[PDB]
Amino acid sequence: SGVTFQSAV
Amino acid sequence: SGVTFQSAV
Amino acid sequence: SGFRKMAFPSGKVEGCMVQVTCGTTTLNGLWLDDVVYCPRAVICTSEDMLNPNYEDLLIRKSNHNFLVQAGNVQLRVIGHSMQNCVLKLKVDTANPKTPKYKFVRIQPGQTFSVLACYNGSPSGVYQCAMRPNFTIKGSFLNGSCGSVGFNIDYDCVSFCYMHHMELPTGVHAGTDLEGNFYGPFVDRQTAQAAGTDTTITVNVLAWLYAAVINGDRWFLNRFTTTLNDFNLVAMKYNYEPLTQDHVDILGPLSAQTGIAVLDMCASLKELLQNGMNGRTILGSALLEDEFTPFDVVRQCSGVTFQ
Amino acid sequence: SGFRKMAFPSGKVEGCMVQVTCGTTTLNGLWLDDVVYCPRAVICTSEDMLNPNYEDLLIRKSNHNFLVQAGNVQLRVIGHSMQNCVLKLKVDTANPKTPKYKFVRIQPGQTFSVLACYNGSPSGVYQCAMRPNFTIKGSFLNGSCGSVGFNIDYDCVSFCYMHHMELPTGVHAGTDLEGNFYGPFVDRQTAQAAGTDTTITVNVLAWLYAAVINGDRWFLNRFTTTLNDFNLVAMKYNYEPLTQDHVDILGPLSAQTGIAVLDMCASLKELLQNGMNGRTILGSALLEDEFTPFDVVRQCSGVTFQ
Repeated sequence: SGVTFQSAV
Repeated sequence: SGVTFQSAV
Repeated sequence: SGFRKMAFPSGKVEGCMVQVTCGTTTLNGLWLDDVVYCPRAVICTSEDMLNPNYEDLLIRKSNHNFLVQAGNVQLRVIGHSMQNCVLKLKVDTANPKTPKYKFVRIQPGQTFSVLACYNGSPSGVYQCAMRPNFTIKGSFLNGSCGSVGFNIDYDCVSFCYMHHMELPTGVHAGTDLEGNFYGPFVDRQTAQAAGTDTTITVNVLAWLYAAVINGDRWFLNRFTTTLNDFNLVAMKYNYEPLTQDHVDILGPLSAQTGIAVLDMCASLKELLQNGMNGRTILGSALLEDEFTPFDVVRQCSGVTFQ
Repeated sequence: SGFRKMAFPSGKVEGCMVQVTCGTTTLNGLWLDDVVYCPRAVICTSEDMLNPNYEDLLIRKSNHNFLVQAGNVQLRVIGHSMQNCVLKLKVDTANPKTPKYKFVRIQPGQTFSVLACYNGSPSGVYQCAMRPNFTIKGSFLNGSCGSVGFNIDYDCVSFCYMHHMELPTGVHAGTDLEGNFYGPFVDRQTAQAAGTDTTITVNVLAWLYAAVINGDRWFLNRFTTTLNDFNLVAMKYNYEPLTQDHVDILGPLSAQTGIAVLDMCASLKELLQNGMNGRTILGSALLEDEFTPFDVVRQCSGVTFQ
């Protein structure tokens, strides 16, 4: 995959 | 055994 | 992603821990409003513990026999009374850090966080479960007496455990915050031993659901089981019977993953019958029973990794 | 007695957590004195992440583009700057709850506590280790960006980890508190993957010593090994080489238990070669590598159960 940044909307 | 109470001196 | 044994943030409880001393005995207390709660064994010498009569021992004490230290400040005790196996010391100062709180007596199989403390100073935080035999598998040393277990829900601390003693198998026994022991144990130096324990079936099922949410399905199968047939196997492996109420409690996890509860039961039956054969689940080579269905929901994403 | 994965009490860090918002992106920050520290990715839309030039993105922002919320209070940002992959927002108010603190960059194999937080609100506390491949096996969901890892020593908080992202295997990567990633990772949406990991040998040895202190000896043997011969076996099982410095670090545990380090190495070699054959150690069916020698000393009694 890619990566997952874990900010919020 | 018995039991161990766990206060401090 | 990830799944860890996770405790509640302990700050609301850290601000409540104090040290209580009576004579040569020191332990921890819990300071809420103007009352300090601690094990009544603080009034005993080690010789008193062989056959204490606590009403007789306590009538011999006065308020000034109790020293309560909160950080760098002595609190003056202005009343005392005994409630079951806890002592309540009224002090002249209300704790300005008192959180919103309740006292709750929990059922076996429920989990909680423990703030291990020595001489009123918090040392560490860990998660544990009330076992079916009403012990906890904690980590406590001398001086830990008076440390508390708790859950937190929307900034309200529900205290559920106060630590009293260690049994010969190295497991731990204690009371609710109203001083009633969990299990048959007493605060006396006498032969007591943990009864045979069992595995908390509904929690193992919850943790299998956590494994699926986190993207793992290796242990699933195409089978189902009836509740009755599952419990026949559970009894053989020293697992607690699964009730219809437990089935209902697992509803939300079942709905999130699309795995019927009885289908997860067929998976667990297969795991009990065959073992793991070198595989792991959520990083463990044993079936884990110290996460409740609510713990899984609280920690896992609400979106399953499909 | 007992041995648990134990975190540090999290209250000193809870009082520092805030929420930072820039545009449509929200994450956690750490408020110490009059500065808020957060991942610089707060300034990025998800489209910016494909090939961001952060210096270019940040020069386009002003102080008032940053919203910092601490509980029920808005903090006004009065300066900003970028340090590696962290943003430093100077605010008009010093955090009255700032603990004594340091920032530390840790070595692989060291452990720390993580305070998982969402929207500036702490959710849970757990213990983990920096893996040899510079990932951590955490438990983080969307919104967890900005959560910190720390150790506490005599009321001084050493912060060592700020969370940034999740890799495809579900493990986690982030930075020290000066914004330098652990490992080769970058804060960009691009192919990155954890390198092959290894087991932290000195920590497994420490945990075998914890098992002995707590009264268990089943896995011991009458053999010894040379350091060189042990490392030949370690390499075969994907364990890190044990150095003479690691041997020295295990001195205190060796002295408390009377088991020479090289003798514990002979025990571990036998465990690697034969497995556990249905037995457990400290309640685990796998060899545990997330306790350092210092963790064991801090948690275990100083008196061995002989």
